[PDB]
Amino acid sequence: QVLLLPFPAAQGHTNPMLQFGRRLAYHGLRPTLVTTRYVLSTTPPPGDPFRVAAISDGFDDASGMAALPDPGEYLRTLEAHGARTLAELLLSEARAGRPARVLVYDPHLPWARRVARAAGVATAAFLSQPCAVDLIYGEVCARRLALPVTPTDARGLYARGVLGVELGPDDVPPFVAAPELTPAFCEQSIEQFAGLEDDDDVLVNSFSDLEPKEAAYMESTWRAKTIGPSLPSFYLDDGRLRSNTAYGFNLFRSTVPCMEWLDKQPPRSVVLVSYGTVSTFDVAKLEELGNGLCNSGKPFLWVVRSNEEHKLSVQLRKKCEKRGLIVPFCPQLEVLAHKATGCFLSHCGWNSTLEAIVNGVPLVAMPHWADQPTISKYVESLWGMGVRVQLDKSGILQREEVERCIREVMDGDRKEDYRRNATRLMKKAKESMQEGGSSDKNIAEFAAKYS
Ligand SMILES: O=c1ccn([C@@H]2O[C@H](COP(=O)(O)OP(=O)(O)O)[C@@H](O)[C@H]2O)c(=O)[nH]1
Repeated sequence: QVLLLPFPAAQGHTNPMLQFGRRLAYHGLRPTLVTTRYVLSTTPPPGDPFRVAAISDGFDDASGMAALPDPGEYLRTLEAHGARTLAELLLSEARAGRPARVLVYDPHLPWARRVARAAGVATAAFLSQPCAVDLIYGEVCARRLALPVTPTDARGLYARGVLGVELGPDDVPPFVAAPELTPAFCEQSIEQFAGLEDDDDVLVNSFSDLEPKEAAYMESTWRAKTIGPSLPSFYLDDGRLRSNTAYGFNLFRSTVPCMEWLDKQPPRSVVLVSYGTVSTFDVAKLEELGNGLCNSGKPFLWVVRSNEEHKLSVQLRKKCEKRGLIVPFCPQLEVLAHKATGCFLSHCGWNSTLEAIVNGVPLVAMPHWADQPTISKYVESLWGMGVRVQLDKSGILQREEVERCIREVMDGDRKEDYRRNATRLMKKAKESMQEGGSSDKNIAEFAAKYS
């Protein structure tokens, strides 16, 4: 009855959409996760309260995206077989007494919108990036803003009280500030907003107290309602869903344990390190990162993915045994909530950021692309909960800067500010998702409307 369509295999898009579905279920709606037959065949299903329903990207027996390395050429294949299979599913379900009351869809998949509207199924866009990045892409689609987006473009927005911070050249979203480096990602980011005004609902995974100017603008401009942070209820100290304590659809397996190692560590001492589930680091970059961690002297929990750890030398991996632990995946929210954890050296993907916020953990920001540079700027200025690594003239992260930023957040004069500010945002985040808060209300309205 409620269909959920995250960009398949995108952990950063699947996690919040599923958490949003859990809230819907709490309000009596029945959610269904819609993903590829491949992903469904390699990942155990979320479980109650979710049904599962499979579409196809063409490659039902093999990771479509390793087989089809070019970004542009994956999307076309997904769009082709997806749109076909999606429309099949709608009719099947309707002709089974289970029509779709609404399709909640990742707007990185604009063809979902088309297939649905053709069946007269209501649509709700699910934006899983911060308002501040969303509205910038938005202003480009609306041709209110001209490619390339510049710090001056951004300063106008700030002057008009739409952006709460002034974006510099390294803070504007790369995908539209330098579209040349990533032409496919550029149009995908802008396409999101084409046909959005024609959606029954627009939903953004954020909360208003976090981005008050940007969320005000997104609501008035695109009808976007904040429904986040869309994380398990437990971490929001929300007891309505007692058993909602972990994301239920991990696309990566946790081989090596870390929780018992974390127990042994002293309070507020561990650096969590992760650049997420999408980005890749080359050999030299892993070396600077790892040595920066060792030189910092702090204990650290370093997430180096299975499909990355081959780029990790034996020599460096042994050097990290003294004070660190290296794992392919960790229960990141559980880690962030742990007493031992002192800060989070993170690429600042939006879920990682919201997960740090909801646990009051200060950040060392090492962004690469997409929304991460903008998020990093917010972490550093307006939110004041951490610092961003400075890259040198060649764009290289050096081990000295890694150690410097860690010591700065953990031991510097401002260490209590970063913590205070993080705790400050933590309380507003929890408030917005608890019964009666601003995101909680938006979620209840949405559910009321389709029940
Ligand atoms: O070891 C890990 C690393 C990743 N995550 C989860 O994966 C998501 C990553 O999303 P994000 O937007 O932060 O980065 P992305 O991987 O999409 O670039 C977050 O919810 C993390 O909690 C996790 O559970 N364990």
